[PDB]
Amino acid sequence: TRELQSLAAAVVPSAQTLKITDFSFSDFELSDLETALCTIRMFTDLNLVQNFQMKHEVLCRWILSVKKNYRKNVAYHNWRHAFNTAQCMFAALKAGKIQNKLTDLEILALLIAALSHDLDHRGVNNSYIQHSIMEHHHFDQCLMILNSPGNQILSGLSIEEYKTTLKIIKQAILATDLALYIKRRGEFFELIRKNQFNLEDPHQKELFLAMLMTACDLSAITKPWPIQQRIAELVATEFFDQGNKIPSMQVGFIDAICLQLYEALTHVSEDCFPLLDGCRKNRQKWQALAEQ
Ligand SMILES: O=C(O)c1ccc2c(=O)[nH]c(Cc3cccc(Cl)c3)nc2c1
Ligand SMILES: [Mg+2]
Ligand SMILES: [Zn+2]
Repeated sequence: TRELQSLAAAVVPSAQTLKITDFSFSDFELSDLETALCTIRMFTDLNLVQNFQMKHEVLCRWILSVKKNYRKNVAYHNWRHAFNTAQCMFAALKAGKIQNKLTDLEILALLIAALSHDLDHRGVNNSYIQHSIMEHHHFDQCLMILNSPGNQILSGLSIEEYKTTLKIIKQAILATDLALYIKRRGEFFELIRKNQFNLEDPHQKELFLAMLMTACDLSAITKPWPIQQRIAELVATEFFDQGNKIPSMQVGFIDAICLQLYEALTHVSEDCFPLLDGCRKNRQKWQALAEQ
């Protein structure tokens, strides 16, 4: 309650002051409270606070409830990963101009899902406690926080808007299962290759939202080299130490997963090229170290 008091009373700096529009944004030098203020700015500059009548102390409490339900003792899948995932979603909407292709309810759901897509994660090698089981658990935690007293940032929505938002949130979180991405990316690419891609189709739009969440989920692979080098160390720490081969594994992950995804994202909106460009540069540096 003492952390909510300093957060709710603080001033929220501009988006340019917080550097949350750059695709190269990094959270390393930031406090936990500074990331919470950046998250408020993302809700603010997307007009989500205005268009849905969010009261300030409820958004502060919800943002705080979300970051506490991430586990500090997990190297990568923690609050900083969720905060960075939502930041790239903000950058892809603003700097990538994707914001105009979507509705307010879709933007509202994408930001909430990005912050919540990995809630209560305990590490990739600590999944024994238990068709995307983890993603279903992540949404259960997201819905529980959304319904917690004092944290209902969606109270200003009609019952019609509330369920449309809830179903987009659930599909966006489930899309972060790479298994689902692998089974659906083939369709996504095959319509890009024919210029048949049409976002007015509801099946098309849901597929694009699914690929967009994967793009920001793995957006650490697109960061500048000193940043990606450190994040890859965090990933390797969680997959090894339960809390060195890395260059080879980053190149394979870039070849099999990320390259085509960011290639397809730039075809949809050319201004998200810095994501594809940054991922190519990281593949170049990881490959050079793979050759010793
Ligand atoms: O879970 C995520 O959201 C995520 C985000 C980024 C990456 C990434 O950059 N690489 C790899 C490959 C991988 C697997 C195991 C160990 C090592 Cl070192 C590398 N997996 C990632 C997974
Ligand atoms: Mg996940
Ligand atoms: Zn994730």
